[PDB]
Amino acid sequence: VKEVTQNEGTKTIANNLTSTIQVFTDSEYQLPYVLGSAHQGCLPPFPADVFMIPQYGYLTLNNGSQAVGRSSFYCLEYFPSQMLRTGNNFEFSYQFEDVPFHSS
Amino acid sequence: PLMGGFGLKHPPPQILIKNTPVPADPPTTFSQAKLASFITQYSTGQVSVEIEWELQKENSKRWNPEIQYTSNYYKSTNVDFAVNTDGTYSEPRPIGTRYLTRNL
Repeated sequence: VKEVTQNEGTKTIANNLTSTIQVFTDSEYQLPYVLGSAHQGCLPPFPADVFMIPQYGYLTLNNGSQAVGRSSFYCLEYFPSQMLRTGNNFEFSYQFEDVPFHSS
Repeated sequence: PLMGGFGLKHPPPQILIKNTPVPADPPTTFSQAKLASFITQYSTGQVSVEIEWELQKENSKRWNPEIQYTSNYYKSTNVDFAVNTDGTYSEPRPIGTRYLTRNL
């Protein structure tokens, strides 16, 4: 985790050792599932590339630009999430349900 | 079913009921013809039906309030889903089953 600060025109970057990040998986699928729309931001094909992580957003029922009564709002801080400092790591395992072979 | 419902290959069996015919006095000389004269008759009774239903509970991380089915707050000449002055039970409106939301 790194803090960056501006002084006049110069930039400087320094480690912040005590800061955290928050990570959770939506195991229960309680969020709008935004994968599978073929959006950008996947891991690069070539392993030496460094990639930026895409911002999360979602769409809800609308009429014009306005929202209807069934429109839902989700606060992501309202799930349990693991908080990691620079020495922490995160892991989980997932098993695919039985699916027919893709026929190649 | 297109009217809505649960399609069942073996639905609840249909129950058939009939008053056993009771003949009026036959003639004293034999006749082959079937007896066309009966005692006018009817039956009454009680019927109980008990269905156990399985529920799928709503588990949702939606922050803002759902739409619910609620009765009208304002005053009225008579209560909805209740008898009137003459004793006639009436149902004001059809009540659909979907007020909750899920993510598609």
